Amino acid sequence: NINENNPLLINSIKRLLIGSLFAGYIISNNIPPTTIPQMTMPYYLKTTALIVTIL
Amino acid sequence: GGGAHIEPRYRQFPQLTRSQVIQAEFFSATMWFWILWRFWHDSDAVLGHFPYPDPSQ
Amino acid sequence: MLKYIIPTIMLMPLTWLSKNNMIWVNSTAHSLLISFTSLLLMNQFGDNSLNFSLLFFSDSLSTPLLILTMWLLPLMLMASQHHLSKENLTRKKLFITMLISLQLFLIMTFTAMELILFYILFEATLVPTLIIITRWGNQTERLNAGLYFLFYTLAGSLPLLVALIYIQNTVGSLNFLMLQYWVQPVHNSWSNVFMWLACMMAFMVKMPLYGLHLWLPKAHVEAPIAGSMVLAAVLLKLGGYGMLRITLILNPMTDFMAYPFIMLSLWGMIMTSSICLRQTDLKSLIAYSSVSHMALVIVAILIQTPWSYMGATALMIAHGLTSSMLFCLANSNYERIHSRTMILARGLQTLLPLMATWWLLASLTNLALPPTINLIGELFVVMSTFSWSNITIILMGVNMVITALYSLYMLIMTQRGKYTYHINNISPSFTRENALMSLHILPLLLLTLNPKIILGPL
Amino acid sequence: APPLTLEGIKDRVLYVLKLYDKIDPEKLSVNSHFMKDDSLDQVEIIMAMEDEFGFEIPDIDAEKLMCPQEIVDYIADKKDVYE
Amino acid sequence: ARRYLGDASVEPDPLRMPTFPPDYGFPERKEREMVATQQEMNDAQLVLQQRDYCAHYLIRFLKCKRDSFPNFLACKHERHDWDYCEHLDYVKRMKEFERERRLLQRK
Amino acid sequence: ASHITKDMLPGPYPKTPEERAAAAKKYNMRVEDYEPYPDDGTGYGDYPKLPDRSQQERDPWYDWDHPDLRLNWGEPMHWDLDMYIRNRVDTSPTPVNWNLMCKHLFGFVAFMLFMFWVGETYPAYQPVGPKQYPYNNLYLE
Amino acid sequence: RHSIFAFTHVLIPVWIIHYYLKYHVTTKPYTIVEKKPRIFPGDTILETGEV
Amino acid sequence: SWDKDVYPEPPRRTPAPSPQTSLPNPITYLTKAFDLLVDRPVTLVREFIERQHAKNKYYYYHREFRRVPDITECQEKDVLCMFEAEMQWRRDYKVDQEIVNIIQERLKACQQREGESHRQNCAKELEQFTQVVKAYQDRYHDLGAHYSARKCLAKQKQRMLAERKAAKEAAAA
Amino acid sequence: TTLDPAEYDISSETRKAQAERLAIRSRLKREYQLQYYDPSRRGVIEDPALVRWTYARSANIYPNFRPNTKTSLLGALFGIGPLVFWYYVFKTDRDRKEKLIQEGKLDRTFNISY
Amino acid sequence: MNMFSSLSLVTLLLLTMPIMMMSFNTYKPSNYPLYVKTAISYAFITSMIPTMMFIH
Repeated sequence: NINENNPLLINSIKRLLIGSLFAGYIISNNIPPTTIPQMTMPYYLKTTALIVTIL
Repeated sequence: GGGAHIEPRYRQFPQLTRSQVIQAEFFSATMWFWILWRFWHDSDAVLGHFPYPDPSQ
Repeated sequence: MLKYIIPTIMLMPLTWLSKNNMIWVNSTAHSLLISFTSLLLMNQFGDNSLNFSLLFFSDSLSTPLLILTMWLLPLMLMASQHHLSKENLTRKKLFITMLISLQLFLIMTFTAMELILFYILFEATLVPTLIIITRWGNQTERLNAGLYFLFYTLAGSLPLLVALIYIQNTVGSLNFLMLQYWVQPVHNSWSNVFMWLACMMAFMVKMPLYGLHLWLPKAHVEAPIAGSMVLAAVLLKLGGYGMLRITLILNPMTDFMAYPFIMLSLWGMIMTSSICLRQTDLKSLIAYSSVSHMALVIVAILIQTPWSYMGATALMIAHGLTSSMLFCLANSNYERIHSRTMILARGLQTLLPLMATWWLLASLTNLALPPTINLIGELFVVMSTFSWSNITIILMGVNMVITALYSLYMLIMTQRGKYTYHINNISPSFTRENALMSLHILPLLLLTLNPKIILGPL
Repeated sequence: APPLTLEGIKDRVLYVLKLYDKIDPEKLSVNSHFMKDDSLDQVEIIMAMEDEFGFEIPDIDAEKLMCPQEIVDYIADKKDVYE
Repeated sequence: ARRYLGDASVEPDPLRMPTFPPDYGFPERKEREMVATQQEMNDAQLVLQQRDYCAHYLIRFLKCKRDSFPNFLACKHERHDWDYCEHLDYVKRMKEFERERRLLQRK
Repeated sequence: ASHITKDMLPGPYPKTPEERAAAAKKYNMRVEDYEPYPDDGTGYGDYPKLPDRSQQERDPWYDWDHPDLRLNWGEPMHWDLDMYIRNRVDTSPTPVNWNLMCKHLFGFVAFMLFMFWVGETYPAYQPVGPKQYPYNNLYLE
Repeated sequence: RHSIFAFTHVLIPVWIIHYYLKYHVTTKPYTIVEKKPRIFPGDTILETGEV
Repeated sequence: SWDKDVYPEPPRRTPAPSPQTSLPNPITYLTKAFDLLVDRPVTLVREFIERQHAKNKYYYYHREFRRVPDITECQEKDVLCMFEAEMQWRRDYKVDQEIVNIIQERLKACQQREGESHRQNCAKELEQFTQVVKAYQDRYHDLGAHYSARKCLAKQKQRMLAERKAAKEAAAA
Repeated sequence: TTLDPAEYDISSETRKAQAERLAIRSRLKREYQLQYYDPSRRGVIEDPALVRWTYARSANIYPNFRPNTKTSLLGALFGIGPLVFWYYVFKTDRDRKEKLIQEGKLDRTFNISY
Repeated sequence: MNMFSSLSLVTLLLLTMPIMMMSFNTYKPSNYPLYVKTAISYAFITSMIPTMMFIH
């Protein structure tokens, strides 16, 4: 007895994912800075936590 | 009770309304439009690096 | 009180003088008219002090305390009409007059101007309350509880006459608390220890301790008809304020022996809260709650130094409205189920949805929701005894945690299913059941708007 | 939101007679009494409705389930069927 | 570099500084690299952990952020230049442990 | 107004067979494993004949329990053993006593000794001697 | 309309609470306590400039 | 209103926004419309009361007291002279409470003004406020005689300890 | 922990005449439902299992009681025990704090409150 | 500058209006999940305004 046709729910999901994907990319795009970044991420020490997600 | 918009089934794969699938299709693309700014233009480390900082002499 | 006792004594030749069943609507009608006269001439300013007229009134200047004394008589007559209407009219009117007579001594009390008029008024009670326990109560084992209601308060209060006349013949005269300017100090002796002992121990008979308090879950357990004088017994327990009058002066400097009154009221504080999570009685359920955070105020007084008199002024009226309101909840749900045992009340919340809001906000005054009159004073008890030492927050904080369970232990008992029984208990909460259930939080949160009047000197 | 009537169970109890390959679709429809067709013929005959219906099948449901329409009888009392 | 002597005023929160606080500083090359200004370090609201090197370029990098109000990026090459001022400063400080393994051992 | 065997009495050996069940039917005919012998140990202020404790216990747990209501909600007639601790308590699961959680909390008890160590990123360990050289030794020049 | 269902909702309590702030600063000695300028150059609001 | 010497602050010093870009900004559309939708229902009605409130005036007067005795009068067991001295001393204490509240928000004037520096500046309020509250609990706070209010019978006798044991029993100051 | 709980045992044929212990309760259950089903009751059931519960728990424990054993005098190790101990904590307290308050100072100078 | 936080106090006031209309004082033909959703719907742009003044 599946059912997915209610525009009340369609209004909710469409409003979130438009704001969801642009969440970290608009707010942090315009912000006064507060601290100093790292700016050094060496060999064998930089992005391997992404590889941890791959396995 | 009141409405028969979506039919009951007995595992015959009751079909969809064929209008939700358009909006399903659209937001599978604009999320992969956002594969543009993943590399273009954005790198893993726009910093520069150190030459194993030896030359103290 | 210029003329406050004067109009209310004229209410007494009006009960048996009146007609038939008109006596309820007439007695409530006159009674609320005095309540404005209480508000009007009082609440004046205010800077040390308002000596009122003469040798019979000091106007309750430092602590008002007297507005709460006058709500209850136009509040219990609507409550006592639940199960009283089965007797002769001349016998029912006597039960009306004795409760009105209870207020008149307490109207002169709490102001009292003196100390030799204090003790005769401090003992002017216990005569009408005892008769209420004897006739028109509940089932048996009344009479021993009437004897335990005596023989403690009278046992401890008799050395006050040993104490006070020993002060009256020694240094000046105790007619005036304001002629107490010259006060000699009191050194450590073997005679002066007993002088402080008799000065204090009688006040521990009324506001209880971990000792000597077995009588307190007798009068509240074996109680009159439906919480009738039980509401008055709330003010009877909190009305032991006179330690604020006396020990503010008149051996203040004996604090070397304060410690066994600090400690006994502190481990007994955390204990008597948990002494009722396995109790099987509703009227005993609020009774042991009424021991714990009433025992909170005692360490606020023997520890001196205000930021402790601030909250202790408000903590007397804290449960004084709350436990009076909880007894109104317990006086209800008994005319419909004729046993007070809490376990039989499974399957509530569905038959009475209207009073179910009143269960919520009442028990929300024990968690107490910090913008109220309850957690505005308990923060000042924190503010005092933490300056004493750093350990005192531990046992006092768990008291705020045990009654968190102990209050919601009652609320969840209302929610059950299919109720098994009850072709009786039909009545969907009539007008008397909910209008009387009002007028408790309705002044309480009202006082939380500008809580300036609820403050001592201090 | 979808309701239910008497005709749905009159399909399924008759259908599982033919679904189980041990029982041919030539028996009686509603009253076969199951003795003409100890364990695995009072439990396995309702182990399929453990898969489809599956409301845990209590202990008293075994001794009633001989009469195959008396199977169907109390479900309408449990499932609160129409009228 | 900094820290000669005598902080005269009684100002705590050490913003009353000798010249400017480094990370550790200096140590070798250069032994004195000074800093920037201090009359505007307190006048313009610039918080602590920002009185380090490459400061006057950062005070100008923060100018065009307000001076371009409906903007997403003022000058993206300038952030790569303040970072190049930062990263070359850091690699200059990364020559400590190569010196510390070398100069501190016996010779 | 029920006076005949209104409560328990000074038991438990005042002809204990005539206790259950002349009244207070905790046992049927004094052999039901619930005859009023179970006065724990008396002398104290425990229960006397007491239609009370050490009867089969540790849960009324709201079971399937269809022959009456009979579990905890719906009033079986007279089977009182103990109460006021059981509206929130249960029976035994599949595992058993083994306190492995203290051994599970012992996983950081090895690394509690690691809390004494330091966490500098660069360089690597080389833990053989004082050649690591942490702090400042010499001056500028 | 979208004429008074929102106008009773939002458009009426605007004027009341702004009157409660304009009649507040002249009475209370601590009004709004807005912070410093945070200005790196010197500008036309002052008379001097900065490099 | 009040007096500005009681509540000082430095002048406001608000700079220019410096747009510098030809891009459309929304701040030139907000302040140019919302100002008139507030000034019409507020300021004119504020003016309408302003003529109406000036219809009649009502007076309320200052209360200045009379202080003839100060401390040492009178003899021990008396009542009359030792009642006005209580009215002296106690009203000489509730004044001394809210004097501190002026100096307390004087600190709060500095802290929510600078914010960024906020410690190494303003040059007074970490000192002067601690030159008041430090000179407060001595001899003006009956520690812990504040319960019985110490009315002229212990507030002088801390100051007896502040002259007998203090400044002479330093051996030998 | 609490418990095993021994949900299985042996039978066949231990105590063949032990059955019909439900005959005790089904007679009461027949006495229950006959009391439960009636055209006019309008009230609760008496239910004497709860009558014999609280009154033999709240009361009738002190007539049961005697101090003929020291495990009834065992409450001395729980009531007065820690009550001395808190004072044994607190008497060591408030005086060590006082000596540092009398001799020497440690407080801040802006401690008006308190 | 006064309207920096004044719109916040308007945002901190209109939440009470579905509560003030719970007292059956000429209440709306019920539609209460709809009426609450409308009551939230206008506060968001009111909340959006002073965020722009803060970042300047």
